[PDB]
Amino acid sequence: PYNKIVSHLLVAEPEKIYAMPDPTVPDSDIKALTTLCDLADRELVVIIGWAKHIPGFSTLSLADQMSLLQSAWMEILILGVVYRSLSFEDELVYADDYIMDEDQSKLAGLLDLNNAILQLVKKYKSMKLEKEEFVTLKAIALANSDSMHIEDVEAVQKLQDVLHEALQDYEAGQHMEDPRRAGKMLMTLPLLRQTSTKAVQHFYNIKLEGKVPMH
Amino acid sequence: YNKIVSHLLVAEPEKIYAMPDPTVPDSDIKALTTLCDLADRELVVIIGWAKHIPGFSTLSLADQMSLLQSAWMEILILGVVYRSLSFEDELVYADDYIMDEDQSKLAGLLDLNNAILQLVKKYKSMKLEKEEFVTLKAIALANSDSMHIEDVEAVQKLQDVLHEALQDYEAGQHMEDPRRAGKMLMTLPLLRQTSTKAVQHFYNIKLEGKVPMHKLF
Ligand SMILES: CC/C(=C(/CC)c1ccc(O)cc1)c1ccc(O)cc1
Ligand SMILES: CC/C(=C(/CC)c1ccc(O)cc1)c1ccc(O)cc1
Repeated sequence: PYNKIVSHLLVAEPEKIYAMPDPTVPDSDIKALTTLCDLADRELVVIIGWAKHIPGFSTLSLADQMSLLQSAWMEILILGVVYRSLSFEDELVYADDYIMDEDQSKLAGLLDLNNAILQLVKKYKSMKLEKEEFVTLKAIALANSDSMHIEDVEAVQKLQDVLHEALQDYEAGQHMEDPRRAGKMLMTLPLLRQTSTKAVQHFYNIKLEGKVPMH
Repeated sequence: YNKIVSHLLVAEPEKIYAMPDPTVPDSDIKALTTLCDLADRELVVIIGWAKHIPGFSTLSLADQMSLLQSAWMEILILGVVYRSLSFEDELVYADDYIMDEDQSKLAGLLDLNNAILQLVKKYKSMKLEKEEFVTLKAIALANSDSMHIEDVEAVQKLQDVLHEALQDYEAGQHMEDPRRAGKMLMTLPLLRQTSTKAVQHFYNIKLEGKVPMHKLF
């Protein structure tokens, strides 16, 4: 018997989402990037519904809800990719039907970024990150996104406390062998934030270059 | 009482002053020039401070420089933040160089300084103590995530030694909040984010050659 928040978060996990790359269209960076952006777009739609399932989130004002999502969507997407890539080696599982190896990365111009994301994967691998910890870290990442536009700081901190508490309690009961596992999990957040920032900046140097824009 | 924390306390370098020059009329170039020179001198002191962190100088000199290379700005920023806790909407880069909103606009540092203040705000609300400050500073260095680390295991060991010290300190001094250590650790992402913005601003200024950069250049 362990944490109810954690079990609930496991139950609230979105069903698999597919990239669905178009076979008819020949491989090319514009293709890969176009595919990754459509996938992300569809995942973002899902993240909004998913967020309603987070204990303590729906009680925030709509403005604060949007501010948190706006600041943490990339961290949430990246964590997902990372968790799906744990049983793999030097490959990123953006989706079951879209797994990127080194060559597919070079061919898309995502070598640097994908290598940075692989660094997150590596750290979580060594720790043997569990699905329970993964879902709790996603919610924590959302609550701890540090938006400068928050209207109700106290309420946001309460969301953080509730999820932080769930993690600490889960670790206390399932990993008594390492009394600092909760802390180690929290210490992975800086790299997540850092990697998300590099991804966002990348998504701009291309949306910008007229890569696959209109935006 | 905690040994690691006590040691970090006495290992604190003493104050470094900015020493702004009056023969020079205030401008943006003056502010940037001043801040860069201040950072340069703080960096010399930081390198020596790191050698006193338990298990640090014992790492390969490569790993040693790797952690510093990835964490120097976070360490600089945490200092400014800590020194600014007692103030309001002001940044104490040094006792003789306190920047308010007006000065930030003049140096073209309004957005960066506002971001740094966001960090001050969080720590002010938590009532960050000196003991927690020095410990987080050491943790920021050890948890800097350099992509060049040779001995990962040893670096993780260093993180664990500092983390245990923080966890132990919070258990004794703050049994009132059984989650204080975790909350301290949760401020690290904002520290990384703000430092990244600082570094980006810094290298853009260099790229633009906006500041008369010596140093052998
Ligand atoms: C790194 C690819 C990516 C994105 C986000 C749309 C991207 C696309 C193009 C770029 O130039 C940079 C990042 C992404 C897609 C789905 C996820 O679950 C997580 C990340
Ligand atoms: C944010 C100003 C700054 C720097 C350090 C070089 C700076 C200067 C000019 C820039 O364009 C960007 C950053 C700094 C100085 C002392 C500290 O303890 C911490 C940070």
